[PDB]
Amino acid sequence: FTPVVLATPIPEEVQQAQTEIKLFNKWSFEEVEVKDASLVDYVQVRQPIFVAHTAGRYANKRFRKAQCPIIERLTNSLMMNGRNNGKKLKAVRIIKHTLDIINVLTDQNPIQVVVDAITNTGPREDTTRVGGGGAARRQAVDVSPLRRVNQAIALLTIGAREAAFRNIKTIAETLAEELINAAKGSSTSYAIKKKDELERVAKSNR
Amino acid sequence: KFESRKIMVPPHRMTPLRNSWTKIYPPLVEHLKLQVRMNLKTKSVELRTNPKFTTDPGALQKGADFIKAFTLGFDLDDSIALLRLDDLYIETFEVKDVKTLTGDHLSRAIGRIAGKDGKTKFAIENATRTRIVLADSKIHILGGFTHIRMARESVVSLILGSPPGKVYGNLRTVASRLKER
Amino acid sequence: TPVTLAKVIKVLGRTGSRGGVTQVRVEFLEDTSRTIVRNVKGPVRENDILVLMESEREARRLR
Repeated sequence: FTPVVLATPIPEEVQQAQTEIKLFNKWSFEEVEVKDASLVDYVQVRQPIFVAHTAGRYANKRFRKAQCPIIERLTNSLMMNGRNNGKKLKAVRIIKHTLDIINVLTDQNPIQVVVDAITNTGPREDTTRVGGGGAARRQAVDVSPLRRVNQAIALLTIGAREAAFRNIKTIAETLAEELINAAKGSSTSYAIKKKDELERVAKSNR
Repeated sequence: KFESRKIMVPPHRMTPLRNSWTKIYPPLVEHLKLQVRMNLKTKSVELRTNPKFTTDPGALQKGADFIKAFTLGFDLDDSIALLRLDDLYIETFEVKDVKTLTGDHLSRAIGRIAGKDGKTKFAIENATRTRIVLADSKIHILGGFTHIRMARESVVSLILGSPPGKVYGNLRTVASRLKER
Repeated sequence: TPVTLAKVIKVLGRTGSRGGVTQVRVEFLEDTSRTIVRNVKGPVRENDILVLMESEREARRLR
C-alpha cells in the first residue's frame, strides 16, 4: 500500500486498514444492502466514519435527519434510559462491541445484518385513534418510511435494553441478539413481535 | 351497442345552461367518455353511450343525474360532485305535502326557510353538508342519505311554523351528534 | 406476502382530531396506473415512498 515513515509514525495497522479501502478496522460500508425502495434513501450511509461519532446538526431540519449515519443513529438511540443520558462514548464503544459479536456469530457482514434488521422491523401499516363518536375506533393508516426507520431503531434498542436489564448479559450481546433475531425476522425478537402486532391490529381494523 | 337517455330542459334553467355549457359538457364527454347532444329547439339534452366509449354501466346514469341535478336549479360544482360521488341523492317536497297553506301563509312560510338574506337556509346546509333549492312550492335537497334526512327534518320543522331559533337548536344538536360520529 | 409499493406525489394536508395524520395521494410504483388515496401516520414530503398492504382501500376525511 506504499507506507510512509514520519518522525512520530502512524501505527502500521491504521495505514494498512485504511489504504486497503476498509472503512473501519474490521468492516466496510461498500457491502451494504437495502431491500425496499422506501428505505434506500432514508437509511442511506455512504460516508466512511471510523468512530460513528458525528457532531451532527441534523436536528434543524426534519428530512435532514435521514442523511445522518444509521450506525451513529442506532448508537445515539442506545442512549435511551435516563441513567445513561449524555454518554455517547459508552454507546459508541458498545456498538463497536456489538459489531465484534455479530462477526463471531458466523455472520460475514454485521452492517448488512443491521440494515436488514432495520428493513424488517419497520411497520408497513399502523393504526390511529380517530374519533368516530365517543367510542374511538382505530383507522388503519400507512406509516411513513421515515417513521418506519424511526420505529424500527426504536423497537430494536428498546427490546434489547428491556432484555439486557437484570440479566448478566452485556448490552452489546442482547443488541447483537436482537439485531440478528430481527436481521432475518424470527418472531423471537421484540421488534419483529411489535411490528407484526401493529400490522395485525392495523389489518383487523380496516 | 348504444344507449340513449333524453332529458328535458326547463325554460327557466336553460339560459344559465347555454351560459355555462362550455364548462358543462367537457367533464362528461372527456372525463367520463360519453355523447352529449343538445336540441335547443325541442329543449332536450341527449346522453348516448356507444361501443367506442369504454365499459362503465352506471356512468351514463350518473350523467343523466348530473343533468337532472343541474336541471333542478342546482349549481355546476354540486352536480360535478354528483359525478364524483355515489352517496349523493336528491329529495323533493311540496309545501302542500306537509301543511296545506294558502296564499300569503304559503309565501311567508317560504321565507321562514330562506330567512333574511338567505341566512337560515345557509345555516341548514352547512350543518347538514347539503345543497337546497327553494323553487316555487317545491323544495329540493342534494347530498348523503343520512344527511338529507336531517335536512328534511329541520326544513319541515320550519314549514310547520316553528321559530328559526328552535331549528338552530335542533340543527347544531344534529350537526354535533353527526360530525362527532 | 403482499408488499405494495407506494409513491406520495401530492400532499393534501393534515387531518384527525389531534391533527397529525397526513392525507396523501399516492402513485403506485409497480403498476403506475393506480393512484390511491392514503393516510399516513408520520412526517411525509413530496415524491416519497410508502409500503401499503391494501391498495384498494381509500380514505375520504378523518375526525
